[PDB]
Amino acid sequence: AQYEDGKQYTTLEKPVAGAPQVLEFFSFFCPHCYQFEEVLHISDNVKKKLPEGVKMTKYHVNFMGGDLGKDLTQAWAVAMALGVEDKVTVPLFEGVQKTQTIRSASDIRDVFINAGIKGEEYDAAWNSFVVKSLVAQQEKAAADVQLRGVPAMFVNGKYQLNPQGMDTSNMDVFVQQYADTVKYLSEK
Repeated sequence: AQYEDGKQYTTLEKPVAGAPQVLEFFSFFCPHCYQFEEVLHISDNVKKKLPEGVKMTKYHVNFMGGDLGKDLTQAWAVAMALGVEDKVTVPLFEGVQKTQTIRSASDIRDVFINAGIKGEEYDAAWNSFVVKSLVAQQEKAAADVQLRGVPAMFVNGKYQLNPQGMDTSNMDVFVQQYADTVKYLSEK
C-alpha cells in the first residue's frame, strides 16, 4: 500500500475514545517544534488540507525544561483561554530557543505584555480555575497517549504521525507529505 502502518504513521494499540480529531503536542523547549512552527508551518498546512467538521487542537507538555516547562504549559493554557495563541507562539519559541531571554514565569509574562495582553488580564487568567482545568486537559490528553516525545500529532485518538519515515531532502515536499498523511488518516 502507499500509506502503511509503521511507515508514515503508527497505530496506537490503546486507542483513545472521545479524543480531538487532530491533536498536536509540542514544547517551547523542543527544537523540531520550533522548526514545525517557524520554518515548516506544519499546523497551518495541515489545516489547509483538512475537510471541515474537523477542528484542530494543540497542547503544550511538561516533560521538557523542568520548572519552566510547567510554567509554559500554564502560559499556553492562558493563551488558549484568551485566544491569543497566534500572538505569543513565535516570541515564546524565540525567547526560549533563540535569544534565551525567557528564564522565569515573569519573562513569559513579559512576552504576553509586549504582545498587548493587559497586565490585569494576564494575571487574572494565570490564576483562574478555567486555566487550571485547561492545564488539566493538556496533561490528561498527553497521559492518554503515553507521550514521551514531541512534536507529536494524533488523528482521531488512534493514529500517530511518523515524520521519521518521510523524505527530508525537500522541506516543502516534507510538509505536503505530512499534511496529506493527516488528510488520509482523517478519512480513515
